[PDB]
Amino acid sequence: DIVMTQSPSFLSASVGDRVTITCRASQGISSYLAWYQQKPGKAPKLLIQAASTLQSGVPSRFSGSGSGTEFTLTISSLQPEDFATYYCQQLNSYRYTFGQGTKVEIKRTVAAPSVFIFPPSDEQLKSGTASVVCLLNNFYPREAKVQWKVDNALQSGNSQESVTEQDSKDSTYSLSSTLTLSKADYEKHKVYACEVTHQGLSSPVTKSFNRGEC
Amino acid sequence: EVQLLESGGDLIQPGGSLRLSCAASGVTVSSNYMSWVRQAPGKGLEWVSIIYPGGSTFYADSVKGRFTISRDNSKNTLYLQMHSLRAEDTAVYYCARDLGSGDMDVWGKGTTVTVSSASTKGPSVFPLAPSSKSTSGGTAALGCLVKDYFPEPVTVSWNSGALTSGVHTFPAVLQSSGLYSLSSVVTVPSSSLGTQTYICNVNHKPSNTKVDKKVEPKSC
Amino acid sequence: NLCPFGEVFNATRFASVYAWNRKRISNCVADYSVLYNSASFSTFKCYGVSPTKLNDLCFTNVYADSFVIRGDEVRQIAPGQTGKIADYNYKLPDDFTGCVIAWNSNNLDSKVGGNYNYLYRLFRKSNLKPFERDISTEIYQAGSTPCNGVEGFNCYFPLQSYGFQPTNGVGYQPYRVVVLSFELLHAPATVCGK
Ligand SMILES: *[C@@H]1O[C@H](CO[C@@H]2O[C@@H](C)[C@@H](O)[C@@H](O)[C@@H]2O)[C@@H](O[C@@H]2O[C@H](CO)[C@@H](O)[C@H](O)[C@H]2NC(C)=O)[C@H](O)[C@H]1NC(C)=O
Ligand SMILES: [Cl-]
Ligand SMILES: [Cl-]
Ligand SMILES: [Cl-]
Ligand SMILES: [Cl-]
Ligand SMILES: [Cl-]
Ligand SMILES: [Cl-]
Repeated sequence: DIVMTQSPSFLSASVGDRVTITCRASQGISSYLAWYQQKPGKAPKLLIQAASTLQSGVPSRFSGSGSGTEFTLTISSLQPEDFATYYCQQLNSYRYTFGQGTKVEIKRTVAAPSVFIFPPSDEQLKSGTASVVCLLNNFYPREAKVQWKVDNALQSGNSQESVTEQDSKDSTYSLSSTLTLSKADYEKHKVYACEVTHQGLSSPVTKSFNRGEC
Repeated sequence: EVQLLESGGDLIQPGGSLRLSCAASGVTVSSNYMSWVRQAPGKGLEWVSIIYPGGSTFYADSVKGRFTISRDNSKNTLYLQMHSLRAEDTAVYYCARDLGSGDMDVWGKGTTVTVSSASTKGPSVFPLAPSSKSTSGGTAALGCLVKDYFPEPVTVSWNSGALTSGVHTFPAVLQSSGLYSLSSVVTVPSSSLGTQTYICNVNHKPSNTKVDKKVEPKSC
Repeated sequence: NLCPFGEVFNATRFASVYAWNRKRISNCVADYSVLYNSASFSTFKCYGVSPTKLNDLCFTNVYADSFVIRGDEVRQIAPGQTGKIADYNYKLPDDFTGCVIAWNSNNLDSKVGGNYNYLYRLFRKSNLKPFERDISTEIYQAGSTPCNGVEGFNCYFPLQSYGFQPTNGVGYQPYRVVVLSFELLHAPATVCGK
């Protein structure tokens, strides 16, 4: 079948910029493409149908074009209300296939994260589980990598993370990463560390603690 | 004016059944291509089902044999009957009018369906204690870990609302246990650690749970 | 005389599916060996009759219906199908007795900038009956207010254009279709084989 690849996943732009979102179909779909705009908590809004027909009422900024296998949505002059997620959709198909979506976010300067690591509390350890939390505070851009290490062994598969939306004041993100172990596993190792790599850091920053030592 | 008003979303166990309704105004349901589209938490759009003006119906492969779309002309209302529900059916469900080719211009506000085996449970609140090696004359981080609750949502405040600057309450993550967990953090001046009390206030209405957790520096 | 199947299959111009063309075939000898011995058809499905055993049968009338649709939609030209083409453009009965023949025509029916001369009906209040042909262009009333023949919101032109470009995937390329219907009434049989 026809696979819709939408790029990029995240796009940073400034108010008044010219924005280009790309939707690539795995084979020719003529002009059978639609574009949607969706803001957090709201229903999607139809912008353009048939690849180059701006829906009535949508401001002249939004421009759709492209034919065959490569399609583009163009916002000629981005306004404050245009920071949102955008979706392409294959038209006239049995599958009604959607693209993965492009999130257009507020551009700002680079900011390194402040990194903090938190051991599991004694109260949680009594319950048999140990949650170790790594915090990355007020950074930009959103791309950041958190590597958990336990006695210098790189951990994968036992952590989950969550990112806030862009702060309304300074447009930064914050990230929280939680490493979950059983109390038994937690007590078999000494050094717990999270290593953070980010554009604002000249080298990866590591915060760590030793189990049992204040 | 033109609006689609859907209802019927609820929390239900796997294998359960649920009917969603979509009352229309400004559009005649029986004369239109009408669709249901859903959006799982934090994911993209997924088309679910469509009913043609002439009555033909079609379904996505993920719901075939389990969901049924129908309509009532006298009530100008679209329906989605769901059977044998699964955890992956959890989503906001929208009804939409399809202009013909799949381009949907009229959307409802959506109704939320949650399918889970998890029991309703109030969270444990554990402290994220400020590090002992806090920067001399700088900023320190502390917070609260709100673990193992169901369903969403919880609310978190600090010092009963008196502390708002520097607070970050993160989106909850769904653990493999089926229970949610989140953290709320705040950055404060390191100098205030010995004199200012910091308490996170956690509210989980579904379990009638209210918890205040004092977050203090840890002593050796 | 021989039946004019060449006029139908090898016609220079084919019809839009909503206004499908019908050729009534009578009083002639039909050589079906020309059809089932051809390696140029991608679809050749017969219902209630065997293709090779067709030269031994007499019928009262034979009908040859022809039009252009997408490759995605050839599957709808069959008994018991639903979809935009089966519901609103060309509908075969459940007890259909005949053959559905199709082939790719992307070399003929697609233009560089996009061929739009081929249309299909998109809006219709109810499904077509078998062998019903609707050529109405009335503005379709999708809402409460009457349209009075003016387009606009909730008031749509009922036909839609195919976008036949050579760069389309196979399912979106044009296909020419010929539907042969075999009719046996209580009248003299005028169409036979060898
Ligand atoms: C539809 O036409 C084809 C092709 O017709 C022949 O080739 C054309 C280029 C043109 O020169 C025509 O005048 C020719 O007659 C028919 O297939 C041919 O049939 C003849 C006789 O049966 C045979 O000798 C050829 O080999 C066939 N060509 C191929 C490629 O197989 C076809 O029969 C016509 N359809 C009908 C229903 O009559
Ligand atoms: Cl980024
Ligand atoms: Cl410790
Ligand atoms: Cl009805
Ligand atoms: Cl009804
Ligand atoms: Cl909150
Ligand atoms: Cl049918």
